[PDB]
Amino acid sequence: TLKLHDLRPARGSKIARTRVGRGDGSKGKTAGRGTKGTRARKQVPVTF
RNA sequence: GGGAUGAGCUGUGGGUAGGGGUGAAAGGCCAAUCAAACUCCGUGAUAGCUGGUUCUCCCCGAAAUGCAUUUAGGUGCAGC
Ligand SMILES: [Mg+2]
Ligand SMILES: [Mg+2]
Ligand SMILES: [Mg+2]
Ligand SMILES: [Mg+2]
Ligand SMILES: [Mg+2]
Ligand SMILES: [Mg+2]
Ligand SMILES: [Mg+2]
Ligand SMILES: [Mg+2]
Ligand SMILES: [Mg+2]
Ligand SMILES: [Mg+2]
Ligand SMILES: [Mg+2]
Ligand SMILES: [Mg+2]
Ligand SMILES: [Mg+2]
Ligand SMILES: [Mg+2]
Ligand SMILES: [Mg+2]
Ligand SMILES: [Mg+2]
Repeated sequence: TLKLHDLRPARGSKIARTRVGRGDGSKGKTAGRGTKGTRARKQVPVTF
């Protein structure tokens, strides 16, 4: 019989979350921003 | 070293409060703080600025140019 320990999601459905800013083997110190300007600490509006 | 019977010094009690007081006037002083005191709240103010951002390996891999800009250490779009 199928039990609660025989259930598993479809392959490709659940993928892993990207945890940013956790060392140099992943997205490192600046977490993908890189800059020193506006884009390093804030959002730029779309209308601007 | 100056004044040391005077526009003197001092004690006790009181009054004036923050764009307000008080000033023989230095922006002085208002509790070791003053070109607008302190405390709590709005509040986790905002900062094109400086700093910080934490385990791993595999594959690829730039740019520092153009144009516009209250723009020139910022950003949009193109290029990569
Ligand atoms: Mg979630
Ligand atoms: Mg580091
Ligand atoms: Mg940095
Ligand atoms: Mg940038
Ligand atoms: Mg003498
Ligand atoms: Mg004497
Ligand atoms: Mg004398
Ligand atoms: Mg005043
Ligand atoms: Mg003066
Ligand atoms: Mg004082
Ligand atoms: Mg003011
Ligand atoms: Mg508010
Ligand atoms: Mg801030
Ligand atoms: Mg290579
Ligand atoms: Mg520039
Ligand atoms: Mg761009």
